[PDB]
Amino acid sequence: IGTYRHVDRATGQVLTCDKCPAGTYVSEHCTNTSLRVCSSCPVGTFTRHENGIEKCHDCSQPCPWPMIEKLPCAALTDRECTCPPGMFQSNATCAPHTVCPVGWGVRKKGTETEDVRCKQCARGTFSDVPSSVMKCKAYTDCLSQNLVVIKPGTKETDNVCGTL
Amino acid sequence: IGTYRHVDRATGQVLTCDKCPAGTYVSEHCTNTSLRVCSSCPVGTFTRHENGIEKCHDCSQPCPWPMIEKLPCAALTDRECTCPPGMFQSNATCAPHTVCPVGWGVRKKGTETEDVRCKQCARGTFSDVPSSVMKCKAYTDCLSQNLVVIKPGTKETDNVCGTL
Repeated sequence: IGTYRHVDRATGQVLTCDKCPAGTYVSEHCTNTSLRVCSSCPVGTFTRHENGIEKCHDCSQPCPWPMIEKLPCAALTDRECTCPPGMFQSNATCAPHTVCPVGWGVRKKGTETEDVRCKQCARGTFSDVPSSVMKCKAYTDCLSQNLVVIKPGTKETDNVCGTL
Repeated sequence: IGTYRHVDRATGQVLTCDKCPAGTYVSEHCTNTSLRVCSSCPVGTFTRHENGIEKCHDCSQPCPWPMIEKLPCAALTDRECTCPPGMFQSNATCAPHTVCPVGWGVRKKGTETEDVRCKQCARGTFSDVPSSVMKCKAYTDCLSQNLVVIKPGTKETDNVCGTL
């Protein structure tokens, strides 16, 4: 563990103290005859690193709804806000992901910062449900089924399998 | 930040959650539609690493006097006990460092785990004070003083400088 220089008030000696680990701060510095003392950051404050500071940093304002915490205000961390799942940030705040219509699917999964990206189902695939998440699904393999295609599929439906 | 697998109670789905940073634990696991939630370890408990556990570890018993804390019980750390300064651990507990008598000095500085190690002042050095800390000091250089040695030194005293 690291260390820091401190000027001792009574003696004006420059001491070398041990740092305090993250999530704590130095509640009394070392002197010529005792070690420094660490205390945990009180609720509402944080330190990210091993430090020698005398007060913990203050946690940012609470997350504006509809936003939510992906990290909390804790000893070692500032709170960190994100759009909840199924939403994504645009400008001001959060908007819900695109819902890919029947006949399309997700090409690029949506994130907390990018919307979802849809593409029309390519031939041989189809998608039968609106969803901001599902990929186009391959048709059922009628061949490797010991069967044949009774009805062809479409971008919206599987092909239907059987015989005669 | 890392992640862990969790089996969702209602659905028996195996989810992938984000881990919680050190000093927090997971107060509610992620589900198919919400992110996991971290809480800071309550006073008296700790987590050393980014984890996915549901309760923080318990902090060890307080330090037996004469011993003192070199790290505290905090979110990210277990308390860690040491002999106070000027003492060192032997067997049971703590004993004070050897005090090097006049005419000796410290060869090896004492630690919280090793005693101090003394050697008789070598010729040209001396030490005039009992101390569990000070090294043998070189005599004053009478030559580079524009002066001469009126009295020789000893292992206990400097030489005394002047003229005639």
